[PDB]
Amino acid sequence: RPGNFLQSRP
Amino acid sequence: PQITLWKRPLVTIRIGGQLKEALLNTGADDTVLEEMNLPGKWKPKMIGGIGGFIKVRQYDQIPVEICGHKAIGTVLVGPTPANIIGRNLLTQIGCTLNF
Amino acid sequence: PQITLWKRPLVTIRIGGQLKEALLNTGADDTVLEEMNLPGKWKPKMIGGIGGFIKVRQYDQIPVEICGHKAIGTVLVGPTPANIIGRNLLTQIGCTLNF
Repeated sequence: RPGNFLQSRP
Repeated sequence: PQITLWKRPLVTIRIGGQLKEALLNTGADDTVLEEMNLPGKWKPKMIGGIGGFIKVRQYDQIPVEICGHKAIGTVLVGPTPANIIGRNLLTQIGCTLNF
Repeated sequence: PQITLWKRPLVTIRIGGQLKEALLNTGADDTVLEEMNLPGKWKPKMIGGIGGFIKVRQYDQIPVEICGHKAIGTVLVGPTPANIIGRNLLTQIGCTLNF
């Protein structure tokens, strides 16, 4: 299941 | 408030006059919400995650209330699996990590 | 200590006799480290987030020191774009979000 919401801009 | 992490740090936010649930995410540079309509113009942008990149719509200068705290900033809307409040808005409400 | 969020919350961690920079991520349920050859048995697993899913190897009961704070738990290893310390270990070091 979706559980790691790392996020960043290019 | 002080939030422990035994459970996902979810909170209620109000955006575009509507209420939604989002996760306070220190691992995200930006704030990304699932598909929804927001007033104003938007520009196409791409962001990266743990599994790759996705295309999103960028809305600027949007007022967002997070647990009663006011913030005005950039909000990205797209196919994210969950609504996340990133560092761009967490800094506005004065959020810090402590241990 | 108190970590502000103007920049990505990176900290040094010690795992398997190595020192690495990892991101404190309240938006991650698990801890995921970039590919590394750790000894011991493991189990295949799929984890997801923005962009999709990636395949990782799951190791249990691995000692990990975070900024001098000892912890021990499950560690996932795979092609992640960044070392991520999730809630499974953040709760162990008494980390909280405050605003």
